[PDB]
Order: sequence, then C-alpha cells, then structure tokens
Amino acid sequence: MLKLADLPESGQMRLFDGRTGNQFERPTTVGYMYMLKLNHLVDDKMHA
Amino acid sequence: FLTPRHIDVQVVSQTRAKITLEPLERGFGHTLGNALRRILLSSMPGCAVVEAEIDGVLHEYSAIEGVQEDVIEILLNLKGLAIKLHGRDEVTLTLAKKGSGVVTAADIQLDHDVEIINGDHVIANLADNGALNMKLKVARGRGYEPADARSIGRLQLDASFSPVRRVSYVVENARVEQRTNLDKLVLDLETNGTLDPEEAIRRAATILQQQLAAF
Amino acid sequence: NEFLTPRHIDVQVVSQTRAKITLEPLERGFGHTLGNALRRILLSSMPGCAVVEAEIDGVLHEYSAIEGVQEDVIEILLNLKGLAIKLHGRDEVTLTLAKKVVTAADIQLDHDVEIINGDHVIANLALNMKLKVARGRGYEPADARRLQLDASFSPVRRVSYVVENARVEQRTNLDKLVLDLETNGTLDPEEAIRRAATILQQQLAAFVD
Amino acid sequence: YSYTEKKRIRKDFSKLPDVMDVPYLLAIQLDSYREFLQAGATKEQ
Amino acid sequence: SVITVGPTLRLHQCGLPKKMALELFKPFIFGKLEGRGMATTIKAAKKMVERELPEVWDVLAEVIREHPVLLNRAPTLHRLGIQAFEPVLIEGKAIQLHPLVCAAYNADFDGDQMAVHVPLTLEAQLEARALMMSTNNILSPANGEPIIVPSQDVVMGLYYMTREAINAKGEGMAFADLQEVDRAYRSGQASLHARVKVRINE
Amino acid sequence: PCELLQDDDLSESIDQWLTELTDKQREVVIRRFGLRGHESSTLEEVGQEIGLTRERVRQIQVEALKRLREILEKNGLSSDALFQ
Amino acid sequence: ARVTVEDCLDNVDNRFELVMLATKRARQLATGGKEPKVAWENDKPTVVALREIASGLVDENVVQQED
Amino acid sequence: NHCYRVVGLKDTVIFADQLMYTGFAYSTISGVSIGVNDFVIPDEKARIIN
Amino acid sequence: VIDSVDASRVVVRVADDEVETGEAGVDIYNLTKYTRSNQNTCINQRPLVSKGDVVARGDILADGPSTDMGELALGQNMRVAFMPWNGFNFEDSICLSERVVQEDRFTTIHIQELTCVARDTKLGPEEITADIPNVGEAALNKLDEAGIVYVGAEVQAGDILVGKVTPKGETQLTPEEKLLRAIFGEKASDVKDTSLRVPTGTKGTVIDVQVFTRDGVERDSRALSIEKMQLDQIRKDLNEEF
Amino acid sequence: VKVYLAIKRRIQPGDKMAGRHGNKGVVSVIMPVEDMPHDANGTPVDIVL
Ligand SMILES: [Mg+2]
Repeated sequence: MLKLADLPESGQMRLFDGRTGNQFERPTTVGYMYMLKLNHLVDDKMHA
Repeated sequence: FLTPRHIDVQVVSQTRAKITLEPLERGFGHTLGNALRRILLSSMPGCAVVEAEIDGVLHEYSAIEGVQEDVIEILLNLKGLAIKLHGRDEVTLTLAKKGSGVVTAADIQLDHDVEIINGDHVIANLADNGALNMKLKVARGRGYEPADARSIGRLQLDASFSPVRRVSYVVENARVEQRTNLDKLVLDLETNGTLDPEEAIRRAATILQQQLAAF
Repeated sequence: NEFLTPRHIDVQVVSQTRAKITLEPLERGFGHTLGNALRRILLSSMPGCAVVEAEIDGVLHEYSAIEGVQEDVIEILLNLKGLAIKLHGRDEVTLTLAKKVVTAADIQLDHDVEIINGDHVIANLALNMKLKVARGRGYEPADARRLQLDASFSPVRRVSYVVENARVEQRTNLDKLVLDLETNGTLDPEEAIRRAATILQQQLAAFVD
Repeated sequence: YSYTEKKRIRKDFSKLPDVMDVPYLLAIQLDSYREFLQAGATKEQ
Repeated sequence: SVITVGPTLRLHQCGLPKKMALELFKPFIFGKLEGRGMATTIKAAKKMVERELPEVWDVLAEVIREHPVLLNRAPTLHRLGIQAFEPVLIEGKAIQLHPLVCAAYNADFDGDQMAVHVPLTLEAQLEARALMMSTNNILSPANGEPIIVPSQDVVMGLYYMTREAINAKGEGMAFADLQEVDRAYRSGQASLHARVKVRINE
Repeated sequence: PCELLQDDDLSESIDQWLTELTDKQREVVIRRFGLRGHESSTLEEVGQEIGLTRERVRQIQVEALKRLREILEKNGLSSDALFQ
Repeated sequence: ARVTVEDCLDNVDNRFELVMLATKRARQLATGGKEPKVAWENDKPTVVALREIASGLVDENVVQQED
Repeated sequence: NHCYRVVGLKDTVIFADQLMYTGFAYSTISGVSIGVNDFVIPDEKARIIN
Repeated sequence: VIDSVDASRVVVRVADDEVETGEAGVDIYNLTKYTRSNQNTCINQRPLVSKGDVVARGDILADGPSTDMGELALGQNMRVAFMPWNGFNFEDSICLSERVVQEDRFTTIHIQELTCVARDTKLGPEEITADIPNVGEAALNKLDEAGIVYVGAEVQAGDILVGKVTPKGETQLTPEEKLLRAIFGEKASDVKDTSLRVPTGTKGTVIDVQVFTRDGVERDSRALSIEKMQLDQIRKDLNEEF
Repeated sequence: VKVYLAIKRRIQPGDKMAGRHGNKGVVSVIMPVEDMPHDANGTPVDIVL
C-alpha cells in the first residue's frame, strides 16, 4: 500500500528539527495513530 | 559579504507562494532560513472572528428552530473565515438570510474596509421555515487568544489570528561568477490568503531588527 | 505590533577569556531562536587569522620521528593549533623560526604582524620551520584543501546556551537566554558578540526597513 | 448494499469467508426478561 | 495532584502550581503584607489575596525562595518515599518532578498522584535542609549503590554517544583540546562516533 | 483558625480606633453600647451620667458615628467587604 | 553562593547536633538579638545560619555567650 | 559510586545533574525509533523448526 | 423518502408498500438534545441525511455520541512520531503540539446538575422567595423576580442560583455586633441567607432549569413559563404532521 | 428546583491520554508549532511518543 501512495515501504523517514535546524542522524518512524482521552481531568484531582 | 537588496517573489496560487534569495553566503544561507521560519509562524498579523451574537438563541449550547446543523457547528465554521482589513481593526458585520438555501461567505454585507477571500465556505444549511439574523464582530490580533483571556445572548469564540499554515525552505547552490560557495535560499510559503507574500518577509525582517538592535 | 525587548543587558565576567551574558525578558518564540542564530555565526562565519601550513626541516612525514626535541612531531602540530596571531598588513605572510625552551616570542616578527600570546610554548629542547598564517571564515579542515593542518580561523572557542524560565507578572510565561563564550585573548567576549549582531543585521538591512 | 454504506466504504483484509453473521449483542438481556413478562396470551401459557 | 516530568529542573528543587502555592502558604502571605505596611488589618489582606492582584504575586515569590516542601507518594515502603524539595512557581495544574528521583519514588508518569506538605516552625525548615533534602539521600538504604543512577532515557542517549565506528566522517584527525574538538562537531565536519586522536587534561 | 484570628484583629482595631479619636466622642458611645467593656446604658440611664439633655447627647453620637465611618474607609477596609 | 549544608555536615561529622546549633542561631536572627557576621544574601534566616557553621564564625560556646 | 567516594558530595550533585542535560540533548538529535524492519528474523529459524 | 429534516427532529414519509391502510406517513423521530448523563457528560444527536434521499429498514438517520456515520469514533487521530524529544517523554509522558489544542480536537463538554430543596423546619415554614435580606445590588441584576437565574448567563463561583430564606430566633446580638449595625444604618434582619451557590472552582453556563411542584400547591411564575413552551412545541409538532 | 451547568473543559497539561493498545500517558508541556520535528515538506507532528 505504501508503494501505491509513492511512500517509502520501510515506513521511516528522516525528520528535520525545528529548534536547531539540523537533520537527524537516524530515520524516525512517523504515521497516524488513533488516540483517546480518559476521564481523569486534573480539575477534580487538584486540591489544597 | 553581499546582501540582497531586492527580494524575488513568485506566486503559484492564491495561497501558496515561493520566495527566493539568491545573493547569500554559505554560512548564513542555513541560519537565515531557520530564523525566518520560527518568526513567520509565531507572530504574524491576522484577523479572525472573535465575538458573535445570535438573537435566536440565548447560549451556544442551544439550537435554532429551522436549521439543519447545530449552533456549535456554526461557530466552528466561522473560525475558518479569512478576513482582510485595510483600514480600521474593529468592524462589525451583519448577516441575514431567509428561505431555503446554503448560506455562503458571500451572503455577508460587504464593506469598504473588509474583503472575504474565499466564498465557497459553507456555514450552515437552512430550510424553508428557517431564518437566522446575527451580527459578526472581528478584531485584529497577533497570536492565539482563548475565550478566558478575552449580558445574555453573546457568544465568545476561541479566535486564532495566525494566518500561516506551512512554511518550508531549501538550500541550493547559485553561482554568481565569483565563487562556488554562494548559495540561494528558496523558501515556500502557504498562508490563508488574507495577507500578501511580498509583505510577509518584510514583517519578519522588521521584528528581527528590533530584537538585535537592543542586544 | 510591539514585543517585549529589553533595552539593557548585563555582562558577568569570570576570567579574561571567559564571560557569561544573559537576557531575562524575551518572548516564548524568541528565546531559543536568537541562541541558535548566534551559535551558528560565531562558529562558521567569523573573520580571523590562524596558521594553515608548516614546513619543518628534516621531517619527511608527520609520523616520522625527529631528534633534538623531547616532544613528538605530532605534539608540535597540536601546539601550533592554539596560537593567536592577528594580521593587519597583508593577507598571507610567512613566519620563519630558527632556534637550535622554544618560546613563541622568540620568532622573528615583522611590523605588520601582531602576536598577543608571548608566553606560549611550542616545543622543548633535548629548530628550522616555516609558519604560514592567513585569513579565513570559520573552521577549515586539512583534508578539504605536516604540510596541511586543521586551521581554526574563528577566534571564538566554545558557545553554549540554555533556555530557562523567567518571572514576569504580566504575561507569566516567558524565558531567558544565557550565553557562554570563550575567546583566544585577542578580543574580549563583550565585543566578540557585538560584532555578531552587526553581521547578522548586515544581511536583511537592504531587504526591509 | 444499503444507503448508509454509499457514503463511506471500509476496505477489509479478511480472507476467510463468513458463514454466520454476528447476532444481536444484547440477546442475553432481551430474551431473558421477555420470559419473565410473557406478554403472549394463548390458551396454554 | 498529577505528576509531570520536567527536564529543565534542578535536582534540589521541584515544581509547584501557582494555585496550590497560594492556598498552602496562605498564612505566610498575611505575615508579609502586615509587616510591609500595605494592609494593617488581616481582613483587608484577605480580600487582596482572593482577587489575585499584581502585587500579591510579588510577595508570593518572595516568601517562597528557600522554604522547602515535602513530597511523597501514597504508598511508602522505605525512607526514600518522603523527600524534601524546593518549590518553584510554575504555570499549570500539575506538580512537576525531577526525572532522576523517580527511581526512588517507584512511580511512573501514568496517572500517579503524589502528596505535598508544608513545614511551619523554624525547627522543621532546618530539618528538611539537612537530612530530608534530595541532595543528601543519594545512596540507597539497602546497599552502597546510588539510587540516582541515570534512568532508561538518559542512558540510551549516553550509550549512543560512547560508540566506535569502523568508517565514519572525520576519522584519523588530531584535535588539540576538548574545546577544539567540540568546535569541529558543531560545524558538521566531524561525526559523533569516529576514531580520532585528542589531547586531554586530567 | 483564620476566622478566630480575624475576630482578634478586628476587636483590637476597634479599641484602637476609639482611643485615636477624640476623648469626648469616645466616652459617650462606650457607655451606650459597651464596646470598651463597661455596662451598657440606655438613653435615660446615661443621661444622669454626662448630660441630662437627651437631645444634645444624641447629636454627638451621629458625629462620632460618621468619624468612625470615615476613619474605616481610609484604613484600607471596606464596609461592603466586611459582610461579603 | 548558595548554602552548602552537605559539606558543612562533614566538618562536625554529626548531622544531628548541627541542627541544634543552627536552631538557636537562626532564632536570634529572626528576633533581632544579634547581627549576622556574614553579609545578608537576601535569603531567609534558616539559610544564613547554616553558612556560619562551615565558615567557623559561630560555635556552641559562641552562640551561648551571645545570649 | 566511584565519584561519591573520591571527590565528595558537593561535586557529585553537579555531576549527576549535568549528565541529565547532556544525555537528553544528544538523544533528541538521534532518530532512535522502533520499526517493523528492526525485528529481524534469522534465516536459520525455518531450518530448526522443519 | 425523507420529507423534512431538522436539527431537532427528522420526519420521514412511509412508502405505500410497507404501510397499513390508514395513517401511512405517521413517523416522528425527535432527536434528544444535551442532557445530563450519569457520568456528567453531554449526549446529543446530529442528523446526517438530507431531504430527498430514500431510506430503507435498518438505515441510520442520526448518530449519537462518539458515532460518525454509523461507525464508532471514540477519539481522534493525528500525526505521531517515535523519538525521545529532550526527555519530555521520559517513561509514559506524551508531548503535544499547539495545533491539537488550537483546532479544538480534545475539547469536551461536561454537564453538571445542581438541585435545591425547600425543607419544612420546625421553627417556621416558608416557601421559595426571591427577596432575601443582606444582599448586594450585584446579585439583583442576575437573579430574576421569581428566584431563578436566566437561561444563558455566565454563572461562576459566588453567584446564587435560587433564593431560599431561613427563619431564625434568639439572635443574642453581641456588643461587638451592635456597633457594626449602627455604622451601616440598615435595620436588623433575623432571617438568614442559606441560598444555594456554586462551589469554589466551578464555572459554567446554565442551559436548562427544571422545576417541581407538589400536588395541591399553587403554581408560581416559573412553572407557567416552561409548561407553556412545552405544549407549544407539541402543538406545532402535531400540526406539522397533520 | 434543578439547574444544569455546562462546563467546556479544554485539554491542559496533566491530563491523562492513552491509545488502544494499553499505553497510558500524561501530557507534560504543550510545546509551540516551531519546536516540533517537521519533514522536508513542512508538515509537523502533533504527538511524540
Ligand atoms: Mg503508576
């Protein structure tokens, strides 16, 4: 499927830093992951 | 040490644009490219919808009798409006639509100091019995301003005055018949269309001059 | 718009070749940006003078041992990399050494050449060599153009900076920038970083006002 | 092929053929309480 | 509150939200407003700390400069569970903690809640600066091995630094000192792990 | 503990405010309400003590009531903030 | 610069009687009985009392004679 | 453990704090990531199982 | 065929095949609005069908919470990387950007319920009255004449919801209290103020107010405002189907 | 009488976030868009694990 979208089949690519501006030495893994949010808000946990 | 006196600006679309700087040194070709990226993303003048007032609903969690989408979804569609202001910074817009149809960005009464870039943005879908009348208030800001830092029937929106989306830059060797070390800086800019790309570099260069002069 | 820019700076001095400056009030998107721009300029683009080539008599290679000197031949080249000499009359000049303790002040110097470190030692006796000093821009290796040695034209030795938090009751979210500089004794770190802001402002001066 | 599937189609990598569809996920609660009510009125309850 | 890792914190200090430092140190703020001369009546000083004016944040950072606070997890099995720290005013609703002292607390940043305590008398302030300080209990009470040993993330960064490659950029070069060797790495003419020859001063 | 300390500072400020004002305006209210600790007296009971003219001793009560009100506003304490 | 209660505890090598001499010393500075010999570091009284132990300006017999 | 019994304690806290700064600074510049190609399978696995 | 769709209700027309002899096109789907759930979380339904689209048996007309076109959508997705970034992700911690909070992706809606009851004390029985003593002019502007805050106001900590008077007796005014009541000028009030307020650290917006009256009691000015609006919605919904 | 209050709680540092494979987590710092690692095209990442 990565070959059809003109993407590297290894799934890794070298990313450029935003603060220093230098390219990383080793390639990193990027993608899209489905994240969730749990009912553990800090408004009901912080007390003093 | 040669400095570019004229900046070349190329326009490929209404939003995307490329900026090239040929006469630059090799040591400063990579430093000026990374310095202009962080400034063009954090602090940039822009305009967006801040406060909206609808006479039909009392709060934002309510609904309107005769509309297809909820009020919260209407407040989310108004955030993607690209409004360009030439004169004053505070201007109030009015909206009125009755009957079946699709309320677009061109339905708002235009003025001399306002100019909406895109008119294909869908706000809400009305019905035969649906009729809405609201007033839009915008402001000129710099960065992210939530509703906490900013009667009945008023709605406060989380306005984001950042007109930039994606900024990138590359380094390419550009010969000037002097040495092979001189390289050019090709910087591409993608904005919302509310500002011109020829003035974005002049704004970032002015901010960097004030910080370095006080050093 | 108007940003938070301090009009006064404070310089803390520790030694004659080591200083420490800081900038307390700074915006969140400007604390680490100025530190990264000043570090790349002071280490890649800086006018200076340093030795480039050397021609020792009787030494066919850098690893071939010699007689009459207690230190090795590789130890002599490692000591010449720390010399500080300023050039003001000519771009490239040749300095000849003749002594048979080798002190840098014993080298026959002309009127156009200027040497600041007079107490520096080159080698210890138990010497016929030609020194070549010129101008440059940054750190130039010997591979990319004892005949070739690592020439370090940048007068600044080490630059380090860390972004720490600040205390302001107005915004309550800011940062400060502290800078650490080292020099070779030719110029003070106060004026060393002042020239870096002049060259940085020399690029975008004609682009926008 | 219903109407709700005409808007978004999901590609599946299942290679085994389906023989029995997934039953009602709440069948253990609806049929268990239906016997307690017994709304059917016949001659022999 | 909920813990949060902070890499920009010193070992002898920790983090503390502004909303918690204003409630825990409430009696200490009333002592500085009356001694300075801003509010003679304790009732007038109570209305000033609730409105959170700009003057209250000035005296709040002044009363909290060297007054150590206590931090401990809910389950405590050894003496290293209670370690005194120096609070630093931060912005948020979470209590920041040093990444190196997490091995002793036996707590991970997965939703763990730690307690806080404030000493009052002068005898307790000198006790938290001599024995219960974070810089004093470095060695473990079981064996002489330190418990502040670099953790998983920082060791991984140090293991990649101390490596040796057969073929790398900038091999065989000779450097004068450690300051001159670091200058060549930031310029891009020398790799991170390459066989070189440097002179040290130990 | 904070409420008990507030009643201490408030009570100590009342005895301090009654002493910093005039001596004549302080003894006419200390015998009427008993703020200093003496026995409380009515308008007729306090008449045979200082002044038999019940109308004259009432005019000075309003004058001392306004002076205690003005000395409280400039002291940094608000009357609306006391009741909350 | 800052107070060093780690090295100061190694001079007396007690870590239990050091806080006893520091308690009676820090109490005299808060009440105003004696002026500290070392200059004020814009810190609390509990910090200056610990630096005087390592410097050697105060002791058990010195703090007893000041009262 | 060797630094604690040679120099002392005043220099150990500074040495233990500086290791966290140099450890994190040189780790963010590294692209250490766990990919599917990292879990290599030896060719001798099919010979032993068969 | 969907005859008319709205954000509040969805009306569909039944075909002549799968219908009885009389009352064929009689189907009213009333979508529920934001109600207080058991875990204090908002629950709403949004339409996803347009006018003129034919549906069949078992089709999805509107989705509930955490549902997108019939598919379960618990959270959201974004670009993720795998690298230690300055030790911020030490053991389990997650580092986030600014676009995740600027686009309002994880912004949730909480619904809290606050109830008040009028007891029957042995001293004196009194009902809910808006006029309360020892109150400032800031609460009068927000509170209505009946004793219920308007729907849509920004109620915060320290704001009163309803007005409830409590009779008291044997005040035993101390001499320290007699001096305070004289410097104010107002008369003495024995009725205390025990009205319901918002707890410290809670801020929200009123979206709905429900009242309950026992049998035999007289209806106040609040019980007639909501009851009239409910029957008018049922009448307009019945006349539309008619 | 029963009154309802609507609270719009926004995500803040200290919140608990997790995935679908049993990977709990607590957000530490909401960093700006310039510090996040980006690709050559200029698309920065949002979550770093
Ligand atoms: Mg845990």
